[PDB]
Amino acid sequence: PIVQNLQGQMVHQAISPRTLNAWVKVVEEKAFSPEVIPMFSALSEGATPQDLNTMLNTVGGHQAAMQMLKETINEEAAEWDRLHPVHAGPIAPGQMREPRGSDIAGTTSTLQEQIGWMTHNPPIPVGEIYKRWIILGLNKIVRMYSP
Amino acid sequence: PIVQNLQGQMVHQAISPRTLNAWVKVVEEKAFSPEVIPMFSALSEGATPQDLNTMLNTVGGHQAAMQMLKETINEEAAEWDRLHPVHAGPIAPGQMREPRGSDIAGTTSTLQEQIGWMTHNPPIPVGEIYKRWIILGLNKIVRMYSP
Amino acid sequence: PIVQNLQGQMVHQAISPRTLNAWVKVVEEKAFSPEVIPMFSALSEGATPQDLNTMLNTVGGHQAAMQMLKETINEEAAEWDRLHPVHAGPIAPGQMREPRGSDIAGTTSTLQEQIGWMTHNPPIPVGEIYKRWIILGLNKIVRMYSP
Amino acid sequence: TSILDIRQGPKEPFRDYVDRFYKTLRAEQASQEVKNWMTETLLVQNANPDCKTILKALGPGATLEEMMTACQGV
Amino acid sequence: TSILDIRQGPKEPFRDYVDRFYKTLRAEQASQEVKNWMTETLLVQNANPDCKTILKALGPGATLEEMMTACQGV
Amino acid sequence: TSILDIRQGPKEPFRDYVDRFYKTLRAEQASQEVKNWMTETLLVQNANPDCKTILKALGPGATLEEMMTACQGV
Repeated sequence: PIVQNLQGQMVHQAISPRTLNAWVKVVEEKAFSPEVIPMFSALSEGATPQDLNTMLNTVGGHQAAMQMLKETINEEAAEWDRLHPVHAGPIAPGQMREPRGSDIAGTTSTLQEQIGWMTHNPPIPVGEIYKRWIILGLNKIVRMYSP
Repeated sequence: PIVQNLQGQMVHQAISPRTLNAWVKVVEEKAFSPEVIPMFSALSEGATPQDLNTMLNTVGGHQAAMQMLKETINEEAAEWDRLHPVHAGPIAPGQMREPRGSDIAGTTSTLQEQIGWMTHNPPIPVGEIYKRWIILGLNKIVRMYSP
Repeated sequence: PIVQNLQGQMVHQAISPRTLNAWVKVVEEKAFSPEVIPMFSALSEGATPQDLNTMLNTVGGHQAAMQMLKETINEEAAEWDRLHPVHAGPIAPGQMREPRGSDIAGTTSTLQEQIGWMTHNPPIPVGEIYKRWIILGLNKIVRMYSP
Repeated sequence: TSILDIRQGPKEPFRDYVDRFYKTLRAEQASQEVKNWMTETLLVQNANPDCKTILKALGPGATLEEMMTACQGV
Repeated sequence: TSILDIRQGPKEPFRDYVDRFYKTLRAEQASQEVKNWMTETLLVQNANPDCKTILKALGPGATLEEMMTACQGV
Repeated sequence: TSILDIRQGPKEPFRDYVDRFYKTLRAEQASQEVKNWMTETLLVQNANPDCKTILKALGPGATLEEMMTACQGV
């Protein structure tokens, strides 16, 4: 995640193993139950896309759901690209590039790039955009997996 | 929560997973028992409204009680708005806006706004106002759930 | 691993026992399952070659696989040496030596040497080169150990 | 399971039923106004005859502690 | 176990089969286009006659929630 | 359960009863003066005849260690 250091700057720090394991354990115990979404939200505080793929990729089991989510993440990403067209002409030397759906999904962007966008002024909340897609896709799952 | 840093300022820091899990475990084990209220109170030390909705939203089970509480939180919030009318004329550029029942419930306010009110001079204790509503609503529950 | 200190420099710190044990436990529980690879990747964040041999050497069981991996690590290392020839003439006093496959595997290099390469400017990502060999060799294993 | 399929048993305490209701209501994502409509309507409708009778005597304006204490002996 | 060896039982819910499919598909490393081909093809082909019948009625263009809700009673 | 419903069994040690009393008293929220009234009154009143007899002999002014040691053999 990207956290604020004592000095008063935003720097990246790694997520903790008993945080990781707590994510694992939630999924083990409460599967598709709604409490998973606030839980997720708390444990995703200050998290990167990269950390969010890590959390999704580290799941075991419920592979039908994991595939449905993936496909929702790509749909929501396809929709990001649709709604926000690429911008006019070449990229400025003085500036950094606008993200695509795949940069938001973490796929085409690097960590330093993910830190550029979030730490820069104005900052862009690429975590929160992926977060809604995850929560939206979580609703899809919850609604389906209701019996 | 909003905690004091080493430098001597009040900054926000996230709540810990084994704190989260300790909140979960209390509820699992002691359900509606009175020891839940001091316990809550300790674990809510320096907590935001946002963190308090997180704690309430992460409950599983006892949904009749969770609904009774919600409805108590809104009643107490409706009462906040009643007792404290909005203030005269437009909001000053030099100042920040007075809270409503829904800002206290965390709903209409953002985190940075919740940090503005609490960290600013004079500070306003929007946690402690929600805390009484929670404790009051906890009494309602305890009294009902006595057999 | 090599981590950033508060002062703002990259220094080595040792890996933690409950990190070690978490590595052990993953292997115990999920053996050759694919979730092992993201898991590995997270727990290998900022890790040295030396720490990576430590992790491989501390395995118990699955010795056919452990040998297949070793032999993949040496093949990938032999390939490093092939693709990158040694450089022209004697090593400069002002400079430090280029790595070989065995320095990447951690074998011929010392820790201080592993810290020289990574911390120096430009830095060389000898972890990430070994990491791909490990992941590649993990694919070999996963594909074989599919039934 | 759908919210319409939530009903109170002939021997089931209301209490155990109300818990089931706000759990399933917890998996409905509809506007609050619709969920208010569901609350006043469906809960009583699928309540058992003995308690249903009881709840009709509370009239309208009733709140959950009073409903929950009202159908306790049933 | 190979992806061709993944098949639906005569009493096995489709759901439990689809889970097995994207787990084994999860251990295939092929190009995405090939994996798309596998998805539309092999899944239905090794599906049981009763559900297979059902899936033929969905036509093409169908998505996983609709397939998964379509073969639920089977 | 209501505080009036708290009573001592015919074979139940007083001690186990006094624990039940201040647990239920712990769920009463009344003024201290009322809760003092409940203490001196209801506790003895719902105490069993054998201990009740014992407690009558302690007279007034008695404190909990002396009541608790007084009804120990009963």
